[PDB]
This record gives sequence, C-alpha cells and structure tokens, in this order.
Amino acid sequence: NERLRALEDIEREIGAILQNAGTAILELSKEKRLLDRQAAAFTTSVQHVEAELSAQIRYLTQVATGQPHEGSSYSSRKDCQMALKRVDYARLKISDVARTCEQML
Amino acid sequence: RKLRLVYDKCNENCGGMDPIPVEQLIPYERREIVEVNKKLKQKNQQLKQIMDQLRNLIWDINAMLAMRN
Repeated sequence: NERLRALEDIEREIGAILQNAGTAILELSKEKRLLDRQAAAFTTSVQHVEAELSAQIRYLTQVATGQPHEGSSYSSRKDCQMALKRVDYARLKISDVARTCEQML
Repeated sequence: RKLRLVYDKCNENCGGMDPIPVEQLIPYERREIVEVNKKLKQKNQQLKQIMDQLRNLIWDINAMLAMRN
C-alpha cells in the first residue's frame, strides 16, 4: 500500500535523477572547468541503481517459481455489485410506486 | 357539558312523528348520493390496486433484505 508505492516512487525518482545526471555529465564533458568533477558523481548515481539491483537481489523473493498474492479477493467486489444491483432494483420499484401514486391523483 | 348539550338537543329534536312506535315495531336526491358513493368506491378500488402494487414492491424489498448480510 503506502510502503510499496513509496519504494516504487523512490526507484522512479532514482532512475530519473540518474538519467538527468548522465545528461548533465554529457553536456559538461562535451564542450566548455571544475564542475565536471560533479559529473563523476553521476557515475556514483549509477552505482545507486546497482544498490537498487542489490535491493532487488536480496528482496523478498517469496517463491521465485510462482506468483504470490493468492486470490483477487474480489468477492467483496462481487458483493458490491450485488448491493448496487439491489439499490437499482429498489430505485426501480420506488419509481413504479411513484408513477402509480401520480396516476392516483 | 357536551353530553348535557346533546341530550337537550335530542330531547328538543322531538318534532314531527313524535311517538314513532317503530321501536317496538322493528321489522322482522338519493340518486346523486349513490352515484357519488359509486365514484368514491371506484377511486377507492383504484387506490387499492395502487396500494397492492406498493405492498408488492415492499415485499420485494423485504425479499432483497433477506439476501442481505
């Protein structure tokens, strides 16, 4: 939920920062300079991805042979569909009763 | 007070055919009123059908709730 989305956003931001640092290093070392030293840090950012790789290497890996999270748990979804259907049926019955009452006048 | 008043009114109501011996002799225009009554009963039958539809819908809703959790 929260932690999974946070780690995903963190990995996405890490990839974006790595791409930006690579582009900046290319633009700096292409033409003209001490700032090019920070370009080396871009390579360090690449190592961060490797750490993420390590983070993916020594990750959960529950089975690594099948798919986890058994069951879509959509029984609740089906129950909600039935509830909405009952609500619609009640609305239809109420509309019929209202038409009958209006005809009574 | 109202009982005394209605008793006095019933007593003073003895006007015309005062004896009226049909009490011990118990047996052993009106067209407009009858037509109004017929129209009223027709409208009542219509409203009765409407209430029948309403209670059918109510029983249906009760059936839905029977399916509830």
